[PDB]
Amino acid sequence: SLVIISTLDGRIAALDPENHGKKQWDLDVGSGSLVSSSLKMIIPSLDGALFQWDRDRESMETVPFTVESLLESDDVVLVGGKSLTTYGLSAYSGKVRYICSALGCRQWDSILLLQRTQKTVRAVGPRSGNEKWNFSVGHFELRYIPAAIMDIVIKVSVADWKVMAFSKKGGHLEWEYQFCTPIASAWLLKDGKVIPISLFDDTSEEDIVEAARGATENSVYLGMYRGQLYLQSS
Amino acid sequence: SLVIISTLDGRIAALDPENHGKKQWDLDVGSGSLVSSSLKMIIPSLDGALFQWDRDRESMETVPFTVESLLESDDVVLVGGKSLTTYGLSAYSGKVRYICSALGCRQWDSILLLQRTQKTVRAVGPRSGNEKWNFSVGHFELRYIPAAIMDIVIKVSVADWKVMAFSKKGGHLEWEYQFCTPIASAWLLKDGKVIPISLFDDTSEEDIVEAARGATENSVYLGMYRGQLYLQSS
Amino acid sequence: SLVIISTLDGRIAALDPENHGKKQWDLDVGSGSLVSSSLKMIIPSLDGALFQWDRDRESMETVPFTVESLLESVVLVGGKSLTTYGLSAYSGKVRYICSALGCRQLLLQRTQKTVRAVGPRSGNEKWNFSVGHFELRYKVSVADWKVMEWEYQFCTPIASAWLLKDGKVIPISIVEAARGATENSVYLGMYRGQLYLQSS
Amino acid sequence: SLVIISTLDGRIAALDPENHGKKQWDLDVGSGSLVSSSLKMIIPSLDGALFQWDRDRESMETVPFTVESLLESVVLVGGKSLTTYGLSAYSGKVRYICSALGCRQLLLQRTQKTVRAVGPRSGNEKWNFSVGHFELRYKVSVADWKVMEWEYQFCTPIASAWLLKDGKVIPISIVEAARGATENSVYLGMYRGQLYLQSS
Ligand SMILES: [W+6]
Ligand SMILES: [W+6]
Ligand SMILES: [W+6]
Ligand SMILES: [W+6]
Repeated sequence: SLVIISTLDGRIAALDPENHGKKQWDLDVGSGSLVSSSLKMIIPSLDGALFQWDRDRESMETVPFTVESLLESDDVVLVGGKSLTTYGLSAYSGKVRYICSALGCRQWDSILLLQRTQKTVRAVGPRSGNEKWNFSVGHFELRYIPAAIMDIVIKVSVADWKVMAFSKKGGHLEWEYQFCTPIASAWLLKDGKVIPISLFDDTSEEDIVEAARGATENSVYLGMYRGQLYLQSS
Repeated sequence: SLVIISTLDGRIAALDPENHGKKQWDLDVGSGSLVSSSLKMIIPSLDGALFQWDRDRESMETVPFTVESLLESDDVVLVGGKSLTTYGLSAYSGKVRYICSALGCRQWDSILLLQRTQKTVRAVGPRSGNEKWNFSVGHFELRYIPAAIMDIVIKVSVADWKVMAFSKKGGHLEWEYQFCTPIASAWLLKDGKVIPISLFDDTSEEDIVEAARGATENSVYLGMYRGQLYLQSS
Repeated sequence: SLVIISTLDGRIAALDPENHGKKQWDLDVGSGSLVSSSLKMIIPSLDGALFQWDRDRESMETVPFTVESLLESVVLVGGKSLTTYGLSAYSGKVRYICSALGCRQLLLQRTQKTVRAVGPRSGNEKWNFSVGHFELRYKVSVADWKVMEWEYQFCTPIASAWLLKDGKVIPISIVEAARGATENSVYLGMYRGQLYLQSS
Repeated sequence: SLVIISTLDGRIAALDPENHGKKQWDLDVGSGSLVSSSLKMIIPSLDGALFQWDRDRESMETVPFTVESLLESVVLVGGKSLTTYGLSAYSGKVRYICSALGCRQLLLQRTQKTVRAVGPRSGNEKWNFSVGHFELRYKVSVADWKVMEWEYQFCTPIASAWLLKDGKVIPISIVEAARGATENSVYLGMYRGQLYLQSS
């Protein structure tokens, strides 16, 4: 019945789409932020990809490595790993029912499944652990087991950190929520089914080339979060 | 000593960078064009990737398939394949010394290696070969076996189908060549070493975000060649 | 009900399991045999994977390359083919044969992989590998070359074997029992002229 | 010169090949054994690949999944670890141990893969798989559990075996000869408690 938003700080918000977008539960689990880096320059994507931004040539080129691909592996040594943990949430209210991971489950006793994937790669230089650098990305995947809702459409502005509800009868604003950190994901949970909300939407010969070029720029976001440059794309 | 340009018609030009960019050899081998398609809509990239352009949402999303990945494989059947043939050219003059492929070499008797890769996938619907659709991409890779030249820099304009030489002493135009078809690749062959020429170049806080966003749009080209929409990227 | 048999020379024979073993049809498609080679002896497979042998060492060990992953870059050429030959179930009669260039007007899907090293300056071949296997959707003794009331013999060694029935398609072939199963689970024969592995 | 031996319980012993076989050091790193499991019997490997067995069928056949490719999506959890434990060559003495969270202040690189199925509603584990192998850069009888003048016995079964010498690191272990090599080229033992495959 509600809306789930995954921000870059690694947190999960949940809004009741009627009337207010009034927050119904926040879930902060310490897990870090959704993207990290120590150390032209390399820009991590939310997926796990890295991109090389040459500042001298004004170019962005794909490095042929991933955080995972680096783990497959001169002078340095690669460490790190990929993890999958699932949080059994009680939608709604709250809450954590369990935290399931590789070494064990952590249960509380008393319908929303929330999986965090985390990929870390740390480059260390022998004969020591002085860490020459690292990259670490993460994201949430969501499942419920018991478009947009009728009367109201839900959109998401990446560059504005805003979720918004518009009436299909007027297009006008019904409610709005501003977040204090960049948005990485957004799901609309409705009548049992989980529905992913796109971050990239605009709606109301050599013509269609511009239309398709207009489309290709519309489908990439480059943001900054607490000093970390990252890259969202489709 | 010269410059090699691979166009979308599947041809290979070669220019003497001094003084003129005067063409020295054209190589037309029937092999088709560098990208083809029969049949929202799907846009092939030069690599082999496909992209889905939703015209209603003004969005470009990655399909999780490649021309090769489709071959790995309901109602339809996939056929096609990937081929690697090498043309032993005589740089310079001309020419073909041999054409080496899977089933055999085709020799002439009397220093430039030119490999064409070709990826085709055809979707056919049983019980017949009426071909529900197809995609076919190709590209050239170049090797010589016996930046830019001194005094002169070589650049390439994708959207203008132009190769250009500029003096390092003034930045001014030394010579220029206009092609009649979109450019897919460009190599600068100099003193034994083969040097790939980038298709994307411009040269002369929240600041660097725009600088890096300016960079990320600079590194993608969406063109059209004889009706076929394609996509160049880094 | 029909019995389709993929031989290791590239041709496809069909038998009637109606207490005959008689051949109703047999198809040769000029793509070559399922295994080819050239001039530390190494052995390929149906896949095609690659394996390295020496008679002094006790072992057979994987080479970190495949025919395919060699195409992804001495000069290497070749490629991969996916061709489906449409048959009418009984007595063959190819209806459509669609390859990469286009379709010519029970379907046998023929995969072929080929890599050859050639002299950069000359073009002269240094060595090669060609691997293929059949797939076609609508008890055999691999020791010798027979399918078994009734039996049937080849020329050439067997590669794959399916049994059609009613429309459905069926292919067929303490820790001691476990290890014993692993033993008789890989096959290494000869063709011609060359060692080949049939995996599992 | 040193002899480093990776046992199948996760610990690493070193022997002096100076006509002793004596243990100079031995390292246990709490990451678990190299193979774990849970409750059509299937068998994993060091990689870790997965294989399916039934005592009625003559065979051992690949399942189209790995511990890793199951992580890439009953509910599945777990992950993959890459940890390198820096040792001083003789007598161990771990200098640095860098995992994904950070480095704590001859290097053993420990890979671990883990997948477990859990009940969606409950969280209760349904089954799991854990696979690990050691790698560390700066004649053994796998039949029994010994390395051979002098010999040495384990508890537990052997997984990998290297021989250090002068600085360099060396690990060691008609068509009849070919097929014979393929035979004694895979190992299927028991631990504990579970069948495991050591590939090649
Ligand atoms: W480095
Ligand atoms: W379709
Ligand atoms: W060689
Ligand atoms: W099950």
